[PDB]
Amino acid sequence: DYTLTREIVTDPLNVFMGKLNDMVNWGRKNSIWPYNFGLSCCYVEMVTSFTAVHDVARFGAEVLRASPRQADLMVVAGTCFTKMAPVIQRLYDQMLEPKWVISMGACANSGGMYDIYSVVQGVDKFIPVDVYIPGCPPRPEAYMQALMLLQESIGKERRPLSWVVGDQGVYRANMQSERERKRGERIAVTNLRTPDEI
Amino acid sequence: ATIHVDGKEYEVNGADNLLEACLSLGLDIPYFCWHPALGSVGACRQCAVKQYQNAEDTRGRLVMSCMTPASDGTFISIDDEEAKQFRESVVEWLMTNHPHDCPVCEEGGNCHLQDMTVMTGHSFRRYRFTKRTHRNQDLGPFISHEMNRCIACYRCVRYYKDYAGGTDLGVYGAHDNVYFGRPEDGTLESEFSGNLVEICPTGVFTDKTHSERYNRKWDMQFAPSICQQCSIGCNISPGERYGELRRIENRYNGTVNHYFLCDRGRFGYGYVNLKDRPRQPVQRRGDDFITLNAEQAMQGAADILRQSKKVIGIGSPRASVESNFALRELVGEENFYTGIAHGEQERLQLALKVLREGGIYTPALREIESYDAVLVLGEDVTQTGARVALAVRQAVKGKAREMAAAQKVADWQIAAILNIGQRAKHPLFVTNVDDTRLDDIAAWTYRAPVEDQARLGFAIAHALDNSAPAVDGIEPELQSKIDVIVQALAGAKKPLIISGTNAGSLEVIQAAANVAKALKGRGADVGITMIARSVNSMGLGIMGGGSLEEALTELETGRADAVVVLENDLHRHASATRVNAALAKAPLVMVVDHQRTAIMENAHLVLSAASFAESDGTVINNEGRAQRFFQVYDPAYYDSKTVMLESWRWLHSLHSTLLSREVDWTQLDHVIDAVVAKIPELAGIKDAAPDATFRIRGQKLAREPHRYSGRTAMRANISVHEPRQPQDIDTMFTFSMEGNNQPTAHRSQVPFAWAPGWNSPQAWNKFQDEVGGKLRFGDPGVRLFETSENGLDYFTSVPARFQPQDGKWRIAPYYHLFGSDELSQRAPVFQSRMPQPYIKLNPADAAKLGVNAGTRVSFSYDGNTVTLPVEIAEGLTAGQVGLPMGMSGIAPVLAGAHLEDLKEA
Amino acid sequence: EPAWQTRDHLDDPVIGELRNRFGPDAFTVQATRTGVPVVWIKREQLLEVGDFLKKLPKPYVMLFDLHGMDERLRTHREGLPAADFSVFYHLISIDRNRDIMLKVALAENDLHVPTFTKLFPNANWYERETWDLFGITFDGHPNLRRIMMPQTWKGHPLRKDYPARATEFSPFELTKAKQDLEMEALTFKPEEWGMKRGTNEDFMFLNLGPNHPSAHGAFRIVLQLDGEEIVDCVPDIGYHHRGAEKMGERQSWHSYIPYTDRIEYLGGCVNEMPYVLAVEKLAGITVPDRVNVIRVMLSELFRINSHLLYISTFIQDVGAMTPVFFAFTDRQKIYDLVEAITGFRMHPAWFRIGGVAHDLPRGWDRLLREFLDWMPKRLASYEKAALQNTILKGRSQGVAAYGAKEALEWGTTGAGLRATGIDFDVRKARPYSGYENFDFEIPVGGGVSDCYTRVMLKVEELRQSLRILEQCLNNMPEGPFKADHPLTTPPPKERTLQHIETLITHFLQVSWGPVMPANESFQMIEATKGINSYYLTSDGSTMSYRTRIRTPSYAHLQQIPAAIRGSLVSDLIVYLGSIDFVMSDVDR
Ligand SMILES: CCCCCCCCCCC1=C(C)C(=O)C(OC)=C(OC)C1=O
Ligand code: SF4
Ligand code: SF4
Ligand code: SF4
Ligand code: SF4
Ligand code: FES
Ligand SMILES: [Ca+2]
Repeated sequence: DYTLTREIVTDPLNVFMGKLNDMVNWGRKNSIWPYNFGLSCCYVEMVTSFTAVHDVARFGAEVLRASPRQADLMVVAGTCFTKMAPVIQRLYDQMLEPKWVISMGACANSGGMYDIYSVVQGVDKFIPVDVYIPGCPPRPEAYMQALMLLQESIGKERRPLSWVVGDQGVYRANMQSERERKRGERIAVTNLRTPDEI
Repeated sequence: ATIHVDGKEYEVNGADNLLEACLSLGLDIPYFCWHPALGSVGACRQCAVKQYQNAEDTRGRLVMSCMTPASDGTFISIDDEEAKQFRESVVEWLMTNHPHDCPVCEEGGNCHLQDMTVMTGHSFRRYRFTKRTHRNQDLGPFISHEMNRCIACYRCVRYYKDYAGGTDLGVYGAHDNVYFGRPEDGTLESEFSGNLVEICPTGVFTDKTHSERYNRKWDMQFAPSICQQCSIGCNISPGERYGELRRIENRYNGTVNHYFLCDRGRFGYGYVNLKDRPRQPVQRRGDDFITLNAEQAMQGAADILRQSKKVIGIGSPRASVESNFALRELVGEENFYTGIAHGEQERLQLALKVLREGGIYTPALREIESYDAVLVLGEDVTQTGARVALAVRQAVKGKAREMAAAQKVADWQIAAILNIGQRAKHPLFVTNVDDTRLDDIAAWTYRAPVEDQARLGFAIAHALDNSAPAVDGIEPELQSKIDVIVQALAGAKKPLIISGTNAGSLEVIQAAANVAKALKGRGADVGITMIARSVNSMGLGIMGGGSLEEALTELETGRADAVVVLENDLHRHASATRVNAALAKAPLVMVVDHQRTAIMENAHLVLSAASFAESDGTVINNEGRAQRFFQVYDPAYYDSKTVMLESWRWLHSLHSTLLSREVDWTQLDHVIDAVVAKIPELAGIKDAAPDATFRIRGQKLAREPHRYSGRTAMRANISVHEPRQPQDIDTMFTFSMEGNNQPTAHRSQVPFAWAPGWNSPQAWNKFQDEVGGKLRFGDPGVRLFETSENGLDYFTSVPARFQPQDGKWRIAPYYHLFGSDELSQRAPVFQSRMPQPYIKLNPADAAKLGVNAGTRVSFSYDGNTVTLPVEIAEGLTAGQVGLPMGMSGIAPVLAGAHLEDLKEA
Repeated sequence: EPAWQTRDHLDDPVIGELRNRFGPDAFTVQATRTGVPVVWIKREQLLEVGDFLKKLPKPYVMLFDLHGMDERLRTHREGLPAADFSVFYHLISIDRNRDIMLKVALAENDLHVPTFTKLFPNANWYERETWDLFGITFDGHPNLRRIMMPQTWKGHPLRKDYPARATEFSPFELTKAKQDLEMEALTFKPEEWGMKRGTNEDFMFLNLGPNHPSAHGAFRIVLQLDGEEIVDCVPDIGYHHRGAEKMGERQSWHSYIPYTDRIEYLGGCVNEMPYVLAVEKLAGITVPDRVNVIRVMLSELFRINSHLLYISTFIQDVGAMTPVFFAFTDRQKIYDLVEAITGFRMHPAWFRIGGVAHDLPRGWDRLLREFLDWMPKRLASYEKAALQNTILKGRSQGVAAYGAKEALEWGTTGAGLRATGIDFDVRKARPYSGYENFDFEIPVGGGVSDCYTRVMLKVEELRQSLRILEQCLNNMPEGPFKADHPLTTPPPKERTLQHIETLITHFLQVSWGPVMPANESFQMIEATKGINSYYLTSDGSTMSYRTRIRTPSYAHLQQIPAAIRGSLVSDLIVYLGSIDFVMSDVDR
């Protein structure tokens, strides 16, 4: 099940075209260059994931471009203040296809605890989001988990190989939700460690 | 009087006790057993202060502030260390046996005991022994019972027995096994038992109807509204959660309904939450029922109405003043019809003429309690205007109040007052077709047909003043009773005459007016009270219009080819066969209503109107006070497909689309200005509440408390994106907590009472100028008319005595608090409380017909045979048959009518 | 007499000096729990009173704070002048170790005050914020424009009739603000920002934001440049305004604590500390000694965390990219201990009114001992590898230097103030939370505040915090983690779970909120980046009537143009890296 942008459609996928699409998706998901964009405390946890104790470079996602033209991923790591929202939209518009968006933290997801006069209630009011991370802040490994989720989503999307031949529509996979996937193993939990120890 | 509390000087009323004087000054003294309406008894021992003999005194003495007068030159301390320790110790003693119940207790967050436990600073438990427990009782469908939570403050028994006059609640047992409840399981029989859920400071007595769909007080959306279930006009605070009306609380009005509602107003709200209510406009095309939005409905209705040659409108006493006026403007004044019958309209206009042209003051509901003798003519007050019956009980206990005041006993020393005035009471004389609920305190009860009650009133008026027309044919025993009534009324400084339109007799109202005029001519301070039928009966009477029979005649003759029925089922005011025939003949029927009525089967268009919980408007109560009710919640907040607008908004938009082919909805104050410009008699409704531009230091009035929860999750299942907060362009209230609900805010409309440290209904103390008095900046509501300079003439037409004719049965109206009001029958909780409908028969008539108690008899009214079981009514006069008014199949218009062929089935 | 007692401070010599100079009837003394003398001055005497305090024998040399209050809804105003609005001025004398709060009452129609900028230059930004959030006009201000909200904003958010919640999002307004963003480079007028000589035909203009790839946040500085020299610069801030004070009026005393966490988001429990201390002053709570030691331990752990991030980011800004990885490894060791104690990393929200949320978990001392063994060799390695590098010294020494007078006149606190030789640390000057029971030194500079001097002072502060943590590890009192006061919010959990009066107290405290009696309280602490303070006004309710948060990063950012004028832009980057600010602290 796919979503078309140019509609809920089916899988359009010759066997050589499928292999070429798989190779392009493999190269795109294994080389994701985030945009160095600091909004709030969630950015501190993101760059913590970039350091030696977590080493997000292992996934090939460390290059951290200061220019939106060279970046493939925008991580909205912080509150979308109303004065910063046109800046965020302009930086997203300066990015080139293919581009992906991760909302990091409750502020970027929905506004979080800041249902206040000067805060946009979630970045998906004005730019489209591919992966959402709950947390305030999400820990660095939560950001790495979202990076792996984005890699899974990239690995079976369909985009044109060339702009001169073939379908130019972008097909994004309608994934099963992580909540329904993990419901079986989460409800079966019975006992946890008591909070009086280390 | 001058008191000195903690080194600060204050001026107080010397007739008050120290507790209410200090609470009126904003000081916080914990208390349990004292209530402003019940007086002081000194039971709970919580209100301790330290009183000093003089200014230079260090020892002092612990005294009860509720039992100590606030005399001039008093010296007390609240924050004295010993007094604080004793108050904390009293709270600690109450906590020893209290159950661990706050999470699963409906009083949580609204609990006076919680607030006083926090206020005394007691949070550490050193009691380690067992706690006493109690079994609970089944108290009926309205009140839930949980005796574990009782602190033995005796407020329930004091209110229910001494104030409300109930008999089935009491205190049983002994030392620490005191049990408060009924002697056996069963329904609480008082019409005012619902006030126990606010009187009780703990969670012993709780609202069971609220407990079904329970939510906490901080989660409610409140609005100031008027109860719609009869004509008294008690101020209420409806509270909503998740799109449904969750609770009706008492909203304090020092002039009307101060602390107490009746059970019909408190538990009869369930029709708002019915699932069969219309939520969208529906157009009938053949057998199809298409659903329109508001603009399509307005355009189609306007086109069809513009094609019609004469459209008439049928109002209702259920609808507000603005909606009736909007219908009247849409169809024209000459085409507007009040939806009530001709006899009902005649009685209502006579009652209005007596009220605003008789030259006799009509009291508010609080003022009724200050009268010295009461004559009730025809009106079963407990079943039709119940809060007036409660006020009459207070006025009757006024004699013991005066007798104790003659012995220098303070007004708050209620036990001493009741001990002095043992069984002496002010004179009460009630007349009805049968026994009433006021008979236990009545000095005399006259059970007679309405002609005989009217004749008794005319005879009383003639005996008070010989210029009144005389009654010929009075028996000497009835003459002696008449002389007893006359001697009691003439010796009263403030007599009160209560009648109304529910008796179904013009002559009863005429007799009551004659008695009031005769008492006025003797120099007495006489008051008169007319009880109307519905919430806006007096407003519809002031507005005027034709009767329902004239509208049905216009529909049947073909002179009208379009009818717009506003909030009226039409079967309670006319025969169902005639209504169905006239509506089936009409080529266009448009019903604007919020309840699924039977006439919508014949309706070509149904406009989904809003109920009182989803609408703003004005209603005129039985005393002529104009009162504004405000919208509680937005119906479209959860269900975005719901198109449910105010009736005046629908009719104003329909008029605009009919005239200019364009949709203008309205604003509420625009309709108010139109009312006060077109109808000068209703000009007082402008000042019932301030307009939508009213602010408290620039901010609006909050509908919900500051700790309102779940704002980013209550609608998250429909969509994770939070919806736009519902805008209120109509009123000064906001559909949010972003507003003002300060107790010191300069306003009269209070949506709910909350103060820091006072989460229970005792926060109304913070909202009053003095505790138990009025609101701080005046009570809401404005009287439409003043007392007239001159009165009316005596009504000469004295009716003849009742004669039982063979083959005809006079219908005696029997009203029921649970079942006679139209919308309260629809509430599902009332069906278990509504009595099974029988027919009342005299023993002589039942023996003549050969029928026993319980057998089924069939009678035909308007060519329709219906069957009912029989009870034997001893007090009912022979030649009469008793019928429950307002029930299913029995219209209130049947009162005073006759019956044919009534025989055993 | 307890430390939280309501006092008039009439025994303060400044009250007698003001009485002798201006007369007994010239002002009104208000009794508060702020701990400072609160003096209501007439508006026409405000400049005279400020000058008199400036020319005292031990003068009041620093304008600590300046803001407003909407008094229209305040019910308990007993002993106060008639006021629809008010403006308060918090002034500190370091030589007296004292402070005074002047208050000016304003009618609703006449909302104008004389400016304080001729006496204290930090009053510029403070009065701009007061105008922005309250609508109070300051006469004589050089440029009274909005500083938090954008220039085309309607209304004043901190007024009581302004709705706090987010409005409905509109893509049209976003597109319009984008059009102003694209047209700002064309329609730039160099007089609205307070500059002159807007192109000597060589003064170019540069913009450095609002997309800043750094941990201190994103904010614009527009630079007037003569070649590489900075002739003038004004900072554009407010891009990270969260309305935290307004939320202080919208949350209960207990439920506001997580918002206190996110003021200075590298501080955590350090940010929680002044708020809970001020609320405890309002509640009349004296916490036990174990609570004091626990809160001191968590504050010093978070101070080391913030200092590690600051030193690593400064070294990264100079150009050495390696030590930030190891510094974040040390931050992970700290986070291991903090996760164990509080259950969270960056915003623990663990302090409570009357104590802390839980007791210390069993085994915390092992983690603290492991971190205390880990830290010093790593710190010495960072010093030798980067801080003693002569290229780093050439980038940092002498860059953006100021003295004691410049630090005093701009409200500079923290290491920037102490590098000028002024020994002013709140942990010693005005001790709080049992800091007197710890043996530690306060590092001070020689008299010049360079980038390098500030960085070395923060390194010495890190070492002193390690000493405090060692004393915390060795001497832990045995006792309660919550006070026995009835207003301790929430009560101890086991007694809530089995005692009814405790359950009642918990039920009302977590739902309606704890009821603080009407008073004003103030707590000033030494935060990780300077002096942080909470000024709380309670009207007697379960919510704060006014929450005023003074942050040091605001003052340091305002100090920037007076210290960087005449320097290069690389020097500006180094100065920004050495200030130790976050933009959430600036805007909040
Ligand atoms: C594809 C070829 C890449 C060659 C090396 C690129 C530059 C060095 C790694 C990226 C990087 C940059 C630019 C960088 O600036 C930085 O500091 C914030 C990092 O640490 C998180 C980085 O990892
Ligand atoms: S979600 Fe929390 S941690 Fe992330 S930016 Fe918002 S306040 Fe900071
Ligand atoms: S009555 Fe009050 S104190 Fe008792 S369980 Fe209920 S909420 Fe708690
Ligand atoms: S049941 Fe309620 S009102 Fe009655 S004595 Fe007990 S606590 Fe008081
Ligand atoms: S007396 Fe009438 S108006 Fe009052 S609560 Fe009862 S039904 Fe409602
Ligand atoms: S309130 Fe006075 S003893 Fe109960
Ligand atoms: Ca409305």
